[PDB]
Amino acid sequence: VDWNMLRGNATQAAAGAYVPYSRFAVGAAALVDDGRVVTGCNVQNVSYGLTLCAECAVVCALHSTGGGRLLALACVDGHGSVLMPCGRCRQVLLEHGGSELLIDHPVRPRRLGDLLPDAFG
Amino acid sequence: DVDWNMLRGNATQAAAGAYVPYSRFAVGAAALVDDGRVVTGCNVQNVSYGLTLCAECAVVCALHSTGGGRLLALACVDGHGSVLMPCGRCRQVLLEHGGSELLIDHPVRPRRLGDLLPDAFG
Amino acid sequence: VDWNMLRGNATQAAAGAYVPYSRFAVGAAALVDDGRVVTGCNVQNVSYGLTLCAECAVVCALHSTGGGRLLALACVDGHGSVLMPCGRCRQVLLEHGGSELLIDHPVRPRRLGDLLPDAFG
Amino acid sequence: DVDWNMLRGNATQAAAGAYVPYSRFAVGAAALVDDGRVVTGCNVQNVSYGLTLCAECAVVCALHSTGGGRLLALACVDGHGSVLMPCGRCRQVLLEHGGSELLIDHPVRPRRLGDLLPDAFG
Ligand SMILES: [Zn+2]
Ligand SMILES: [Zn+2]
Ligand SMILES: [Zn+2]
Ligand SMILES: [Zn+2]
Repeated sequence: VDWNMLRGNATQAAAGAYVPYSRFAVGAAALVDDGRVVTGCNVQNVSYGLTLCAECAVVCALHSTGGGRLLALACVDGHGSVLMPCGRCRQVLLEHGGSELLIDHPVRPRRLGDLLPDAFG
Repeated sequence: DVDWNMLRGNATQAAAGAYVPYSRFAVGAAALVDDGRVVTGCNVQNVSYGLTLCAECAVVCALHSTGGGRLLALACVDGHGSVLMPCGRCRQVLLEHGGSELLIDHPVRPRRLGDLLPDAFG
Repeated sequence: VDWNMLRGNATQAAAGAYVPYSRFAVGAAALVDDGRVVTGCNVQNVSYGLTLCAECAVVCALHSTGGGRLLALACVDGHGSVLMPCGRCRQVLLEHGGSELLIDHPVRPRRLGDLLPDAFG
Repeated sequence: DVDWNMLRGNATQAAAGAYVPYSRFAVGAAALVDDGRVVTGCNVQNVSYGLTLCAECAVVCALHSTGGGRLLALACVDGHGSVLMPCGRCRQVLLEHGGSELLIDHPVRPRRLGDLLPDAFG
């Protein structure tokens, strides 16, 4: 896994964030099991509860570009700092990457199964 | 100015991407953005049903991943290519990115989002 | 429908709002078909997309206190001003009140079916 | 200090309220708040699956409708009374109102929410 590449593509993805309500831009990038890279950014709504996370955008991209399984994902804020997915996104990503999906972390990337142990499903 | 045949067809193709193991109700959507490009989405269900993403939500994500802009028209269809009206959540999400004048495909005549979501919270 | 009563109970409900991220408190109150009144307030989350609307809280209350159908609902901000439900909530409320559910409005209360015409379902 | 028998039973009773016509998978939840009261919730599905509310979300709504406070312990169960682990969304929602030390019922030994959602976004 070229983490520098994934981090770069997530950082570039953060540029597209629609965040007029908090200004907290988030980008995400994932390697798919066919080698391709899909990306996404967050999209807020005036009704905060309808906001879509970057990682949710990544999973939409995954299925809109031929499906498959996610192998690795990096999520960053608009400054390029690595972020941990919210719990909603951990559940969403599990559906498409499983417990062995790697998630970027500033120290060492972690298995999703360790970030969401004994997951509902 | 909108090629609805093109949009409805693209939405129809988009629906084959749907991840819908729980209901098997595929949905695809396609929209024309104000620079002339078309973006598509399909729905993506989750084992926790409440984390399911609509096709129209996927469209809005694709919008912002591909340069942003404003939506001018959108078509939403099921797996059989039958035109669908967006759910209330998608009406509100779409209003954020195309406003009241966003046109929504409809079997008889496209409708303004403003008429599908009047007196919108904002 | 005693709208003054429903507006009062919604206003009182707004006091419980958990809104550290925008400070926009919302309360809601509904008359159920057995005569009882259920209430709710909004609950934000650090991940904005996990925020729960007041009207969502009302529907949870409905089912946690014996189920039934909603006949009328009033939604107000923390100042007691009537608010129109977001689209997500219109879809949610439709499930439990139908097209004929009345929703408070400053001029005249409206049928939900008019606020969400040709609804998905 | 937590009566888990009481919590699990209350969650079990709460699950009979569930609105679940699409999956028929009822869920009930009950939690002890820091003033000693117990709040309950059940899941509520929607025809647009993504608008489904979890029982744990219902609990957090009930928390704030009944005076607010902090959650100390929560039990979540299905319609048969079998203990369930919350979904990722509910883990994040619960973290907001009980923090890492919130205890989650489990068939062998209650777990800290911090262990079910480590390195949480915040
Ligand atoms: Zn997230
Ligand atoms: Zn929708
Ligand atoms: Zn709402
Ligand atoms: Zn849940």
